[PDB]
Amino acid sequence: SSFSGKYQLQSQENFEAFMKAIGLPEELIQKGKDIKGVSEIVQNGKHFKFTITAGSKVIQNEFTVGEEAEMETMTGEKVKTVVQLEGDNKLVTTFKNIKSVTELNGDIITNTMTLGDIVFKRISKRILE
Amino acid sequence: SSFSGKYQLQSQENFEAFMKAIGLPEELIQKGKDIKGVSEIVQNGKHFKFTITAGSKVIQNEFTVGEEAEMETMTGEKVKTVVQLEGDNKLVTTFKNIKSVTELNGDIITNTMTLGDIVFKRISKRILE
Ligand SMILES: CCCCCCCCCCCCCCCC(=O)O
Ligand SMILES: CCCCCCCCCCCCCCCC(=O)O
Repeated sequence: SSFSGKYQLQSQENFEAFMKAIGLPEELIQKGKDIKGVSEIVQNGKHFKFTITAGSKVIQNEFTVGEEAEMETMTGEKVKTVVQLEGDNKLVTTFKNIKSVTELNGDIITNTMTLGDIVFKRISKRILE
Repeated sequence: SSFSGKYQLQSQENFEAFMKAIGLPEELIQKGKDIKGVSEIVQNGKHFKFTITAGSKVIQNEFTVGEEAEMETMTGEKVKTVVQLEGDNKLVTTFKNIKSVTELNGDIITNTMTLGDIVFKRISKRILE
């Protein structure tokens, strides 16, 4: 019912391949590929504040689902997109050629980002605090 | 008397002044000044693994107290220095013209970085898992 929490990355697939596909330099990719950090979500109804840690970067995005917002991506580009909430537990959007699904089941968020033939999947676990 | 844990940044003083002094790009200073993320320490005796979130960056460093190590700073520069343990609860190091003190007080960690007339102070709180 609520996405709010601090989430410890547990495992991911295709980090290097995804970051390569979107144009990040290999030297940066190798520096961040094995970090497993903590991302935070604060949900208040349709409103979300994301503090995402991915690789060597921290990105802070804010959006209300259903409203167009400017979201910073891993390339530094700020993309205009709308994130929708399907049910109470799935956040979906598309930007550039990437389909993103953020799904909360119990305490586990599965984030699946699909770019052509690359499925970049992150599994994180809510720190029960 | 263990530093180990995950710590959420609670407050900080003089981020912008310190980051300017070390020459961080202004765009990174403005993006990162309000981010309050989670850093992690793993301590094994004198050996420490740090996953530090500072501004928009994640930095992973690894060293042993009393032995010279190579550490990545906030600018990405590599520096060679020795980290000492002071008074059994403070990690202290001096690299270039910076003195860093990382002090443990129960669930609170205070990182104080002094550069000339600038004292960059971070106060973080242990996440109870
Ligand atoms: C426009 C969206 C921002 C894209 C930033 C890409 C970095 C990976 C995105 C995954 C974060 C989704 C939240 C779940 C927690 C996590 O996996 O860290
Ligand atoms: C080797 C020098 C450290 C790298 C430079 C990072 C600048 C900020 C350092 C924060 C100290 C991290 C340790 C305690 C946790 C925290 O305060 O987040």
